[PDB]
Amino acid sequence: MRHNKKFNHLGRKAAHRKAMLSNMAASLILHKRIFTTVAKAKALRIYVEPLLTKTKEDTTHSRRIAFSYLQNKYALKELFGDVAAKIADRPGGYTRILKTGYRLGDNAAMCFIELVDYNENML
Amino acid sequence: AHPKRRQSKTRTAKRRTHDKAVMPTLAKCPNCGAWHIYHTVCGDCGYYRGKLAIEK
Amino acid sequence: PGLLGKKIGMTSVFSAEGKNLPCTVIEVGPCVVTQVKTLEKDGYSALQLGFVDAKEKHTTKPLAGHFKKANVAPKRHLAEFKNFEGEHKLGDVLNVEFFSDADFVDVVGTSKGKGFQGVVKRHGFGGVGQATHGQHNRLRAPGAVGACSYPAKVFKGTRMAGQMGNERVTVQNLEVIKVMPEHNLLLVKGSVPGAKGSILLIEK
Amino acid sequence: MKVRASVKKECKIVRRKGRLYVINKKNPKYKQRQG
Amino acid sequence: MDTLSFKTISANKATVTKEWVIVDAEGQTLGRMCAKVAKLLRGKYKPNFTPHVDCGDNVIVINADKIVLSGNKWDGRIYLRHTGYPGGQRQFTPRDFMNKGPEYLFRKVVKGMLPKNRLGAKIIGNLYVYAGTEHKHEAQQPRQLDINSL
RNA sequence: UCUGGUAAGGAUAAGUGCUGAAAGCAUCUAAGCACGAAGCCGGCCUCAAGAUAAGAUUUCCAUAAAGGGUGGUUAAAG
RNA sequence: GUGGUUUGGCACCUGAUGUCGGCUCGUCACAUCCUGGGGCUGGAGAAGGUCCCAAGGGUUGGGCUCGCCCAUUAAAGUGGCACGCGAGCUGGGUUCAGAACGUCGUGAGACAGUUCGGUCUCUAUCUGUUGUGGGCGCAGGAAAUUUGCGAGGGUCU
RNA sequence: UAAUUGCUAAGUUGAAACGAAGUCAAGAA
Ligand SMILES: [K+]
Ligand SMILES: [K+]
Ligand SMILES: [K+]
Ligand SMILES: [K+]
Ligand SMILES: [Mg+2]
Ligand SMILES: [Mg+2]
Ligand SMILES: [Mg+2]
Ligand SMILES: [Mg+2]
Ligand SMILES: [Mg+2]
Ligand SMILES: [Mg+2]
Ligand SMILES: [Mg+2]
Ligand SMILES: [Mg+2]
Ligand SMILES: [Mg+2]
Ligand SMILES: [Mg+2]
Ligand SMILES: [Mg+2]
Ligand SMILES: [Mg+2]
Ligand SMILES: [Zn+2]
Repeated sequence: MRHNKKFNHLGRKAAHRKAMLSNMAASLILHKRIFTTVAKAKALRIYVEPLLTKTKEDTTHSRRIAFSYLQNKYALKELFGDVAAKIADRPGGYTRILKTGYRLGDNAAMCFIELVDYNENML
Repeated sequence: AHPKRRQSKTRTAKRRTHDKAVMPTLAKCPNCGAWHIYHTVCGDCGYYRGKLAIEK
Repeated sequence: PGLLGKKIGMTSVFSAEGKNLPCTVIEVGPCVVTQVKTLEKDGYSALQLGFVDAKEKHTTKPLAGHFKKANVAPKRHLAEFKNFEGEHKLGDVLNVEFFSDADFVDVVGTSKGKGFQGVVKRHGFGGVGQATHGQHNRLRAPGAVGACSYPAKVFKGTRMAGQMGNERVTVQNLEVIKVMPEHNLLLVKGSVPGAKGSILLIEK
Repeated sequence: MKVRASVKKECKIVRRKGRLYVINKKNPKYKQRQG
Repeated sequence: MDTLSFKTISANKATVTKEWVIVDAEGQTLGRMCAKVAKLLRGKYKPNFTPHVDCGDNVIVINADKIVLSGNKWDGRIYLRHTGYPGGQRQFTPRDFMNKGPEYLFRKVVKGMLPKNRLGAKIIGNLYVYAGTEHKHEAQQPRQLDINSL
């Protein structure tokens, strides 16, 4: 049973899963849109949006707490600069997931996840 | 552990009754005019729900 | 007789004489009479009741016409009850004050679902052997299922693995602690089957 | 009450419900069944 | 090629002579009446009887509750059945069948004097048993029959 | 942690009786009538109309969202 | 006389019908251990003895290996199911190759004997059983609420 | 579901020593 258990293990050990989520968060912050499997993107949406909410308080404390998740200097700089400037005044829902198709090698369901403020044609 | 008898052609086909290939869920593009998977970005034009999503 | 209800949760109260009691809170709520069944037309006497208000977006046209005949707003859950001590017309309301004089009630619900379960959890099987002392791979195994070539079969009713829970269960003789008609609330002593939000049948 | 294959007789022999009885209300230690 | 030129003709679905008859069970014995009813249903009284065709009569039995069982059979005949589970043998009586309904007793007796195949399973549906003398079978014009003549 | 098993509704077993011939006496029995068991059939709980004997009652009836399927967000359901 | 549960008699089935006890899971019978209803007593009551009706449910944990003992319990029943059950378990016992003692034999070796050690294979086809779906039928197409032909469970003290 | 004459009331029907004798029939003292 898994009644009211609310995160995906993603077929990995806990340390591997946390490392992969941190890497995906850094990749999404650096390149504003990335392509990945649907399940991984849905886990990343849970993981990464509380991290973007921490940039609404530009302090040393919030920078350090964000760095505890990220451990990436360039990602931290971009996130507390341009990403924060763009996602100010948006009350959550910073990301969007759109499905695209299937892979040749394993028929994995594919999608891309992006930040809604860096897509112009989607208003 | 071991089949006592070999199966007849009829028995084999009766089991294989329920083997089938799933039909994809295809929607028509009202503007573009082609097939794409429902709830999925139309890869020919890159549009999704009337808005451009993937810029060629 | 009885009404429909929705289980909210559990709490603990202190009685008048200083006894700690575990209580279940049930929102019994107003139930409307949607159909009346007769010996002369249906073959038995019963009252059909509807419980939770539904919008037109979620009501099929046959159900909408069925409610329109009784002149009531559409409901979400219907159930029949029997042996009412009185006469009740089509489209009238019953509330939790119906249970004000009652001392004990019976609660019918659907238990929580466990999915596929083995013999140890489903039936309390002892398990084969010990965890050590030569155990190979039968720790949670059923053991023997028959008695050799004289029956030469497994009997019907043999206890095996399978789906557990998610089925109708009745609990009888739950003491009523308090009735709150201002909130449509009923407090009973003990536990009722099901998860929070599940629909119950409360029989007087 | 004594049950035996051969029952024999102031005791009186009666037949009740397809069974044979030898009864004596004066002395109840002589009742017999299943003649 | 056919060198016979003198054959016996079998009746078929388009050549049978099916009729509705009404018989009474006022004081008859259960088995003795049901044997004649089985003959009527099978079609042994028709000169064009064909064992592979439903060529009999549709029989309506009236006054079914007035049937007679001699001796102590009403409670001394023990019918046995099995539910399929261990320790699952059960007993019942013609009195139990009569309490449930006369049609059940009559159907149980007639199925047992009928052939044990698909045709007999089809034939048993041509029998209609009613407790009283009132039944509703218009548009077919059933013919009264004296079962004591047979 | 709460709840339950419980009585005996009906027919009875072994036994206890009433009236009573055969056999003018007697007799619980052959025509009859009272009882009398954790045992039998029920009451209680769950499943149950493929019960092909396929039952009943209310309401609606073809294309949009009369009914559905495919799809999506998901669940104390799996 | 009955039974076939003891010791036997017979030799009819068997290019393998492959193993004692214990564990697990049962199911059945009654020749009743407890609980229920009774007749008799050399039955005053109190418990006892014997017989009849009755198989629904129950019928412990240890020190030892059929039986004895310790402490309980209302009670710690008797049997059948390939001495139920190893394509479900174990491997203490038992058919194996090493070794030792006693006894027997000139010897190789043997034994109503004893003792230490000593591989338990198989991905479930059919049937069986526990769960869960698809199709069609009933029925011209449906959404709901239901009756109960029957089935199973419950029944201790 | 023939005809005629009897017997069985146990659904007997389609295993013994040993007990009542349930019932019909034939007798003798
Ligand atoms: K969280
Ligand atoms: K068998
Ligand atoms: K054995
Ligand atoms: K039952
Ligand atoms: Mg895994
Ligand atoms: Mg680590
Ligand atoms: Mg397949
Ligand atoms: Mg569940
Ligand atoms: Mg264990
Ligand atoms: Mg091992
Ligand atoms: Mg292991
Ligand atoms: Mg010979
Ligand atoms: Mg062979
Ligand atoms: Mg085996
Ligand atoms: Mg050696
Ligand atoms: Mg060693
Ligand atoms: Zn398009």
